[PDB]
Amino acid sequence: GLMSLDTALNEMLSRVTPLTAQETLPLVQCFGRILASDVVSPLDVPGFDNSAMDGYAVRLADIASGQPLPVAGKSFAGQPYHGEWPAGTCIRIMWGAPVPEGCEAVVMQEQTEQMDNGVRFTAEVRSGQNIRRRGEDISAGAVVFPAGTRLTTAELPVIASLGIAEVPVIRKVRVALFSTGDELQLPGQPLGDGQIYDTNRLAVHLMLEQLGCEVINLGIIRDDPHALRAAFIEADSQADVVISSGGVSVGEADYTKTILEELGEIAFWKLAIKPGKPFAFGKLSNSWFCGLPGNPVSATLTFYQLVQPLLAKLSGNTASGLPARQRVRTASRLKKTPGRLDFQRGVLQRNADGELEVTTTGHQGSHIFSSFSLGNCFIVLERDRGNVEVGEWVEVEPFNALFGG
Amino acid sequence: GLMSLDTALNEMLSRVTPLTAQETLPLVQCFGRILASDVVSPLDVPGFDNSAMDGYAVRLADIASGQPLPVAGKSFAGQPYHGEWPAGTCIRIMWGAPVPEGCEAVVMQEQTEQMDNGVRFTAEVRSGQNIRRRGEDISAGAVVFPAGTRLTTAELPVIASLGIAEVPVIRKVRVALFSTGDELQLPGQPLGDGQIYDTNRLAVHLMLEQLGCEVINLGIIRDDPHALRAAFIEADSQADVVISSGGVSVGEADYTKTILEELGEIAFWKLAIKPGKPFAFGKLSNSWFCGLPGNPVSATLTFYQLVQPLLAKLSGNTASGLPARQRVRTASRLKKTPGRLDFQRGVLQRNADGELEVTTTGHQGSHIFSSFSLGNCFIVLERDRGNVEVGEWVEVEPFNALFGG
Repeated sequence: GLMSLDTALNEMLSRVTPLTAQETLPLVQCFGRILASDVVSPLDVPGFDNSAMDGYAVRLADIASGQPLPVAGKSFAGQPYHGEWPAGTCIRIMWGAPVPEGCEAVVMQEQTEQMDNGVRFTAEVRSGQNIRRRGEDISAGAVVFPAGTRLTTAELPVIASLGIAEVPVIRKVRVALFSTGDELQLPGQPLGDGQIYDTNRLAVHLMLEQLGCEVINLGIIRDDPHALRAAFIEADSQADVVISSGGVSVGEADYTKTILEELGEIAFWKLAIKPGKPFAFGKLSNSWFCGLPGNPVSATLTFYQLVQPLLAKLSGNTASGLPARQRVRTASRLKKTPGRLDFQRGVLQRNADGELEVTTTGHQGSHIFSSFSLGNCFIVLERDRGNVEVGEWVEVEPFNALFGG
Repeated sequence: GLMSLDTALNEMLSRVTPLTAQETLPLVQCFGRILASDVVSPLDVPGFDNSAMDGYAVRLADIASGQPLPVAGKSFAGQPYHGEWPAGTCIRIMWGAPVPEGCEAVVMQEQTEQMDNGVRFTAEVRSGQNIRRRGEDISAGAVVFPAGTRLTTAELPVIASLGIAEVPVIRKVRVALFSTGDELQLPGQPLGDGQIYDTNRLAVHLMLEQLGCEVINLGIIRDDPHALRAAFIEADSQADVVISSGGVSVGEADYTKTILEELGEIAFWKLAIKPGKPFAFGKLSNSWFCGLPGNPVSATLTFYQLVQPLLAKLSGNTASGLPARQRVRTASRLKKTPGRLDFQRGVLQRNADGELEVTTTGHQGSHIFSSFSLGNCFIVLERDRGNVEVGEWVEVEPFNALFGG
């Protein structure tokens, strides 16, 4: 290969600056969006002393007495109790309801014996027991979620529980996309003479949209220097990132390479990876450019391992955009050639002991695309490693939602 | 406890009938959609026999001699070789190029040494070797993807490569959603007297949209028998599933329960799960009803483990809608009470040996929602299990995209 994935990745990310332009949106429209500013809680949580469960609000003296305590009233979720609450009585209280003024403890239903003249308290009652104190979870003025946090079902409902109806989020990353080659036809059109249906562009479009990006699909550009320069000029003026799905040079000498070098500072890398290897990256006037190789498997893997992380950083997200890996045993013999980090496709599954093991999807050649559908993970074989025998330990990276489940 | 998750799940799914209404859409709009009919390939892929690698095309004959055969021709990517093939030579050929008529085998250029007057073929040759036959990848008339398949980046580009521009997909499942309770306020509004901000509805809405459903959010219904009946009537008439985010009875006696029993055949279950337990399920006139408990953690877990799978079946998807589990060691002591299947929240991570282990998120009480954000998985503790000590084996279910994973 030559340059390592790690090097290229580090090179790309170190040059990129996260977006800062922001917009404020209602919570229901924030899924997947990146918080632009810290969320600081405006109130204490919980908001008022409340009951840990359904039972009775009591006072230590009354319990001590020993005689049953008549119910003087109740406290429900929607309506607290503002009655009088005289000595010798207890107050019926529901889970989550505000404890009444003067409440010194709450005992659960199960520890109370119903009596003829009030309720009996069987168990011992400790001071302050089962009373959720206001502010014991989140304190006002506190930072609940930091800027750069990707909003999900885990966070948005918490933000709503604080009374906040909208939050500022980084604007979506805008990505321009196009391919080129008179050999490319649009599905639905007839294939003529060694022609093929354009597929990489569809693949990148789908992935970009699932990643939450705004996509500007310029379609298939005709094989002409002027048409190509025009696409680049418009793409660069409307997006933060411009992606060539295939057709533009990733190293080979041709008119597209000349246009590339004239329009920006682009590097033509040769990565020590498989499948794939070539990749063009650099700065255009107002955007970043990522050039993908023509082979479908190669373009997909390159986009998935290189472009995806660049997009995560640009978005303002302070976390990685790729799944974590884990050590697993292979149930398949794997053909691997030293020299390249090989992202093979595999099938992660539980064996008899509920143990996780990986199997190969089959032929790992880049002449077919079916391994992405047949598998559910990448078997990331180390650069220097050679063939792998059944039973050996191997690193596995599960496919994220782009390839579904 | 009482009824097991498995029983309830089985009960729910066995009564549900997958949707069949369909619509035809361009590929770029099909991510996450369910194929309504099998996709049958209209053409061969590859359309002809081609070379499995760079090398030479030959026939046993010329190789049986054991003499060096001189290069008569060359077959390239889209540049085949046709005409005369001297009964004593071999043809140069490139990976993916069309083998010439009467070609018996392809030989990798590495097993041949150019002998300044011909080509010597080192290792013996096994007929048919390195020849990829037409229809080998996909044969016309063959089923490429079956109905019920969830379309993803793994499938759509394959469909496009066959020249198909659009495919029929099951229509989206329509889901009606609402909550009730004069205690509920809308974030942005002031909180008055034991009132709280509605949060479950936002949670369910977010999850429904990420699951690809069409959401009809009827907001907060006023605490009135007539308003409630009106919401149900309209929800049932527009959706396939109606969900109560909180406020409608899940067992407790009240006017909402009466309206429920009058509008449909609803069962009030008590599941042996934690958090949660209550759940209302049944048939309305033209839709299915799912009633969630008021506690945020309880509603979320119940929706995630019960409603999510029901939606997957209704959608026409022939696969499960929940992630698989795996056996892992705990690095935390876990408090667990026999009697309920406990879906605790945990943090899956790699240790020193690159080994995967789980840690608790902290307090597992349902009085806080932060465990969903702090964790990345559920530690599914068996119903009969008790406390768990560090080092014990435990089942773990990674959070899907609804929560960030």
